[PDB]
Amino acid sequence: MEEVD
Amino acid sequence: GKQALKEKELGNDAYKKKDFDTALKHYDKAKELDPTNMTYITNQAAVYFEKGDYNKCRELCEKAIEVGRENREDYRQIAKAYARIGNSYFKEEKYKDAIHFYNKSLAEHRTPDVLKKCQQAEKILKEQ
Ligand code: NI
Repeated sequence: MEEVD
Repeated sequence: GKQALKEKELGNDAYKKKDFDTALKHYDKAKELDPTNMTYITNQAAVYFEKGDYNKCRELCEKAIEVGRENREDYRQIAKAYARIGNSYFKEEKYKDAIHFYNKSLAEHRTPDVLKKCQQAEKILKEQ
């Protein structure tokens, strides 16, 4: 999955 | 600023379990509290990306970059926003656009993962 910050 | 980070983290935890509605609602509260932070916006972009709504993801990334250019110290997060736009084009097999945005990303901040993704897209396009 896309990375969240 | 404390509460906003707490809201963001509850959103991140939800996002990872694929609970996207919960994630968006907490990111919304974080944005309401800290409107100059482009990270909550790029995080919402990730949620739409994972829901398959690539267009909305890109709209949010553009929005995040707008906000980020205001605060001239977010070059790394801007690079991330450009990379996410690139990834959304990659998912849709629109490789020229994917490569183009990876280049915008790399110019702001070079990262090994984006370079690798770009090389992959370049290989696929060149063969085509
Ligand atoms: Ni909640």
